[PDB]
Amino acid sequence: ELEELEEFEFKHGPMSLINDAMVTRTPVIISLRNNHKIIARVKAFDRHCNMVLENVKELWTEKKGKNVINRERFISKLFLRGDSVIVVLKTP
Amino acid sequence: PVNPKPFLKGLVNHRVGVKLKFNSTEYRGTLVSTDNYFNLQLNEAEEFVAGVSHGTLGEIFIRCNNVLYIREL
Amino acid sequence: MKFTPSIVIDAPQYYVDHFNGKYNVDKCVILRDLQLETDSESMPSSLKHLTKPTHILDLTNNDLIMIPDLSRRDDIHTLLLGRNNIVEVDGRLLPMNVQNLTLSNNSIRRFEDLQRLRRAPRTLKNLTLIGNQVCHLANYREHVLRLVPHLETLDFQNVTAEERKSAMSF
Amino acid sequence: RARDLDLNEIFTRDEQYGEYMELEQFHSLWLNVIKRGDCSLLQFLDILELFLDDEKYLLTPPMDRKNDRYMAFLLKLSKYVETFFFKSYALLDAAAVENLIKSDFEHSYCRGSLRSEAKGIYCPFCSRWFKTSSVFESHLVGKIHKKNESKRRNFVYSEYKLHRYLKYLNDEFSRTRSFVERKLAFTANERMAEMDILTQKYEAPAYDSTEKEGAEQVDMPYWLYKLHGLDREYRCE
Amino acid sequence: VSTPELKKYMDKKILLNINGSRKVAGILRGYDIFLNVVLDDAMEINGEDPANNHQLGLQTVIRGNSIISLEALDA
Amino acid sequence: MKLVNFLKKLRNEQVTIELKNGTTVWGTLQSVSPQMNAILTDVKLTLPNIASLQYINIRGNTIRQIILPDSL
Amino acid sequence: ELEPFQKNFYIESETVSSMSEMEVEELRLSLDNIKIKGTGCPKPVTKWSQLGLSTDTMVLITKLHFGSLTPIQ
Amino acid sequence: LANLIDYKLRVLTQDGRVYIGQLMAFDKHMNLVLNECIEERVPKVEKRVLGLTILRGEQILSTVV
Amino acid sequence: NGIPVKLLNEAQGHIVSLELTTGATYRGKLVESEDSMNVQLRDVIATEPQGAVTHMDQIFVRGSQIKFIVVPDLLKNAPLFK
Amino acid sequence: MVPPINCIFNFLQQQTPVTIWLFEQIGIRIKGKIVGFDEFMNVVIDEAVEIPVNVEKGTPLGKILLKGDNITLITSA
Amino acid sequence: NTLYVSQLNEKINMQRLRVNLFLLFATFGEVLKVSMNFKKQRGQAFITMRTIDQASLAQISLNGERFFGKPLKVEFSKSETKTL
Amino acid sequence: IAENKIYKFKKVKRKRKQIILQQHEINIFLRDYQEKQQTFNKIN
RNA sequence: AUACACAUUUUUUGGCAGGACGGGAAGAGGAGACGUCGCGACCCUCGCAGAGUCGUUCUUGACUUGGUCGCUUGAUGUUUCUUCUUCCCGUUC
Repeated sequence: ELEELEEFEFKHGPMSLINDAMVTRTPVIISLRNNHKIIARVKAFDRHCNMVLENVKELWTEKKGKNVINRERFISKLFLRGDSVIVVLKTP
Repeated sequence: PVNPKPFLKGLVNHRVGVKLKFNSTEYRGTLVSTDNYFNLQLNEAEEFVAGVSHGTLGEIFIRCNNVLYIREL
Repeated sequence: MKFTPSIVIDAPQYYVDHFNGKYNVDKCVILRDLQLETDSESMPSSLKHLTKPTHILDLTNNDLIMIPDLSRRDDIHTLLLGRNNIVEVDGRLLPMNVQNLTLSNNSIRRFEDLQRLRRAPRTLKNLTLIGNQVCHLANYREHVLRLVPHLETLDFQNVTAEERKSAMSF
Repeated sequence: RARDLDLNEIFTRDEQYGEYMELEQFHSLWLNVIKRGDCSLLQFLDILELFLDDEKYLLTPPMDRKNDRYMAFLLKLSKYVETFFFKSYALLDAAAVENLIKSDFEHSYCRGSLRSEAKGIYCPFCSRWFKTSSVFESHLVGKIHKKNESKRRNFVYSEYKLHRYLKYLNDEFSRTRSFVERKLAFTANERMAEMDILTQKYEAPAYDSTEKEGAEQVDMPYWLYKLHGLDREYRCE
Repeated sequence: VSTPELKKYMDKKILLNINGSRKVAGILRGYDIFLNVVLDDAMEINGEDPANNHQLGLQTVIRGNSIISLEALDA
Repeated sequence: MKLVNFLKKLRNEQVTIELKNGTTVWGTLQSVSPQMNAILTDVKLTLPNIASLQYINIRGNTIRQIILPDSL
Repeated sequence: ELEPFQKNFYIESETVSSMSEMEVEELRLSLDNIKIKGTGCPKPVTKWSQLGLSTDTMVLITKLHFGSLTPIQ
Repeated sequence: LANLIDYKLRVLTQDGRVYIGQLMAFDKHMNLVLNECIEERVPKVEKRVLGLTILRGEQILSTVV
Repeated sequence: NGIPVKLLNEAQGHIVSLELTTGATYRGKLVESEDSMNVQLRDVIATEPQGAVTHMDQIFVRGSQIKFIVVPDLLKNAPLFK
Repeated sequence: MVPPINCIFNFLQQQTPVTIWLFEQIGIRIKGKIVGFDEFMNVVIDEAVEIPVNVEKGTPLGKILLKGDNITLITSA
Repeated sequence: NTLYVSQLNEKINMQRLRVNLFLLFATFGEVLKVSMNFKKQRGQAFITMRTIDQASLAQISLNGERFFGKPLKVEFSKSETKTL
Repeated sequence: IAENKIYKFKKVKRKRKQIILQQHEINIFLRDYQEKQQTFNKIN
C-alpha cells in the first residue's frame, strides 16, 4: 500500500512536471546552482531530482574584458545530481 | 493549530509568489500543487529578478530547498 | 650492474623515516627512490621508470663517476650520494626543488668542478662535501659560499653573514 | 629492443587499436561550437561525411567557413584525424604521405582544382567563383586574395588535410558510425556487456599463454533389454 | 536522537557565536534534541561596539543548526 | 527507480564528471558507491593544467554531474 | 496474477524510419514480393546494422550467416 | 576504500587545502583518521605537520593514492 | 557507531586541537565528546584566522561546525590497527 | 528554562510581533505574527515585513510561509 | 641497532637536526628512525638502523665527527628501540 | 590475403592488438635501420 | 559439504558573484601591525630513555598524569593605504 501512495503522490504533486516530461519526451530547461542552464529531454528522474538527460544543450554566461557573452555546448548523454537543480521549467 | 501545510493547501489554486533564499529570483504564478517535502509547482509563472519582470516562464517546478518563503498575491 | 627499469620495479620500496615517499629499484642491483645502496651503480640512467614518486634517493655505496643523466624529476628533494667516486657534476642538473645534496666521501678535486652547483636555483639549501679532496684546498668554504650562496648549511655548518662578507671581500 | 613499447599509451579504449575513432568528444566541442543542442551524435557524423566529398565540405559547409569557433574546431579535429591515421598505420612512410598531400595542395588545390561548367573556378581562400581561368589568375595577385591566403592559410590547409585523411579512412569512419548506431540500439544490459568487451580487449595481453606456434595448414530394442531382465543387474558369484 | 548534555550549562550566562559572524550573550534557558536553545536576557553584540537587549525577560530562541559555538562566562 | 543503481552499472566506463566546485574529472569508473562515491582509475583531473592520477575516489555529494558516452 | 514483462526490444534505425510508405512498398516488392497482412507492421530492414545488435553478436553472426539478409529476415 | 587502508593518501578538503597522511580508518560518513598527516596549501610552501587527525566526511572532496 | 567516533571518545581527558568551519583554532583539554561530535573543552587557547589569540575557560562547539581535530599520538598504538 | 518549541508556542498564543534572523543574511530580517508552525519549524507569519537594515525600511508581504531552514534566531518585538 | 649520539649543537632546530642526521648516517645503511622521540635536542639523538653491521660501522667511522661545529660522541644504546 | 598465407602454408589469424603492436615494433626497427644506413653512408 | 542512507551534527549543499621570461646586485623618482615555524649564539641547560608504579611469567593486562635574543637585509598568511635604466647568470626561438 505504501509504495502505491508514494507513486500516486509523486504523480499528482509538483513532480508531475518531470513525470510529464519523461512520458511526452518533451524538452525542459533546468536552472542550476552553477548559474548554468540545461535544456534537454528527460530520460529518467529520481526523488532527489537526479536525472538522465538526452540531447543536452547547456547555456551559460561569461564575462570578459568587454561585453558579457553567452556560451553554450551540446552534451548528448548527461547524468545530473539532484541538488544542483534550482528550478525545472516545462514550456511549449 | 493552523499549520503551514493546511495554509499551503488552502493556498493551492491561487496566485502566489515565492522568494528564494538567493532573492535573485522570485516566482509569481498559480499554485498548482505542493508535496510533503514542500517542493513547489507553479503555472503561468513570471520571474521577478531585482523586483523587475524577467519574463514569463509558464509551468515551473521549484526545488523545496531553494524556497525562502511563499506569499499569496 | 646497470641501473635498468627491470631493477627499478622491485627494490625494498617504502617511506623514509622522514615520511619522505619513494619506490625503490632492485631486480638484482642498483636502486632508486629509497635505498640505492651497495649494488655497484656505474652510471645513473633509466630514472624515467621512477615516474616521479620519490622524495629521496639514497645512492650511497655505488661506483658512480659523475652526476648526469637525470630525467626531469619534480618530486626529488634529497640525494644521498655518499661513498661513490663522483669526479664531476653535470651542470644542467636543474631538478627543480633539489633541496639537499650529500656528496660525502667522493672524489671531487677542483673548486671549478663545484661550479655546476650554482645552477640549483634557490632550492639547494643543504650540501655536504665533507670527505672530498677539494675540501683541503685553500679557501674552500668561502669559495663554495660565493659560488652557491643558495646554500644555507654547508658541511652541516651554517653559512653565516660573516663568512658571506669575507667571501665577498675575496 | 622495444620491451617498453605500449599501445595503450597511443590508443584510447574507444579506438580499439584502430578499429574505431572516438568522435564523441568532438561532438561535445564541435556540437557546442553551434551554441545549441539540436545536434545529435549521428547528425554530427552526418556533418563529418561532408568531408568525404571533394566539394561538399567547401560548398555546403555546416557553418560559415569564416567563423572563428568553427575554424578552431576544424583545426583540432583535423589534427586528431591525421594523428589517428598515422597512428593506425605505422608501417607506411609518414613523410611520404605528408609530402604527397602537400604537393597536391600546392599544385592542384590552390590552382583552381575545383571547376564548375557554370560558375567556373572556386577559391578556398576567398570562397568565391570566377568566370574564366584568366580572371582567376589575375585575382591570385589581388590585395584581397593576398590578405586571405595570408591569414587563412593554415586553416585552409588543415581543412584539406581533414578531407584527404578522412577519405583514406573511409572504412574506419563507416565502421565507427556503425558502432554508434549499434550501441545506440542496445538495451542497458547489452550496452554494459559490450563495454565490458571493449574494456577486456583494451587491457589484455597482446600474446596469450595459450597461442599456437607452427600450426600451419597447406595450400534400439528399448523395452526388450529391460524385459530381458536388465532392469536389475544380475551377478554370478 | 541524542540529547546534548547541556545540563551543566543550564542557568549560566554564555556567549554564543553564530553563523554570519554574529555573537549574542544570554543565560541558557532550555534546549532540545535539535540543539535549539532558549536564551534569557539575550543581548546582541553588533559588529560596531554597542549591544542591544533583545530579550531581557521575553527570551529568544536560537536554532541549533546556526549555533557555531558556545562559551561559558561563568565556571 | 534509484538512479544510483544505474551508476552502479557503469563500472569500466570512461566518463567526464563535472563537480559542484567546478572541477573537471576524466576517467574510467572502477565502481561507484551507493553514496554515489565514485572510484575511478586512469584519471586526468582539472581543478579550476591537468594532474594525472592512478586512482581517484570522490565523495558523492560533491558530484555536480557525470557525462557518459553517447554509445551507452 | 501474472508477472509483467517486456516484448518490444526494437529501436527503428533513423535511416529506416526516414523511409516513406511508397519506399516501403517498393522495398517489399523488390524483396521477392513480400506480402503482409495485419495492422502496424514495422518497415523491413536491409542491413544487420539497422537492428542495433552488439559488436560481439555482429561478429558472431557474420560467421553465422553469410551475405545479404533474406526477404524473410 | 578498504584497499586504501594504511596507505599514504592525499585528501582534498572543501576549502581547497590539501592534507596528506596515512589512512588508518574510515566510517560511514567518510570521517577519516589520518596518521602523521601534514598540510600543504599552495602547491613545497606553507606545509605544516599536524600529526594524527580526524577529518569529517562532510568536508572531504576527494582522495588519491 | 563510527570507529573514529570510538577513537574520539578515547581522546577524552587529553589535549586536542580543533579547527572549526570558520577557521578558528581551539586547543585545550577535551572534557567530553558526544556521538554527534559535539565537544566540551577546557582551558582553551584560541587562535583566529587574523592571528589574534584569546584564552577561555569552558567552550562547547557543535559537531557539525568542526572541520577537523588533532588528538595526541598516544592513541595511535591501538586498538584501531585491526 | 523551557524548550524552544514551547517558547514558539507561547509566541503563538501571545500573538506577539516576531523578528526572525535568517541564515547567513545580516542585511534583511523578517517580522510579523506567528499564526502557526510545524515540526520542521516552517512558520505561517501574518502581516510579515522584510526589514533591510542597510533608519530601516521594509516591504509589506502579508501572509507568509517561511521555511524553517532560514531561521537563525526567532525573537519578539 | 640503535646508536646514542650526544655532544651536538642543540641550537639547530629539531627537524633540520633529524634530516641532517638521517642524511649523514644513510651512508652506512638504511636508518629506520623517522624522528627523535626524546624532543630535548642537546645532542641526545638515537639513530635506529635496520641491520646491526651498519650501526657498528657508523659507530666506528663517525666517532668525533665535526657535525654543526661539534665533534659528536657516539655509543651503543643501553636498551633496544621500541620499533626494533 | 584471405587465407593469410605467403606461399603454401596458411598461417593462424592474429587479433588486432598484436598486429598493431608488431607493426609499431617493426616501425622502430625500420627507424634503427634508417639511422644505421645513414651513419654508414657518412662513413663509406 | 549444505527495508532504508532529500527536513537542523556529516552524502542530496546557503550557495553564487638580436628578441622575450625569471632571479640577484647597484642608482634615480614597496613598506606599517598582528600573529605563526626557521640561520647564528655571547646563552640557558648536562644527560639512554609517551612516562611512572604493580600482578604474573620469560613477555604482557590493570591503574594514574627547544625557551630567550638578534637576521648583520630567515620563511608565511589575514589586513589598509599608494616604475624606469645598467651589469651578470639560466631557458626558448
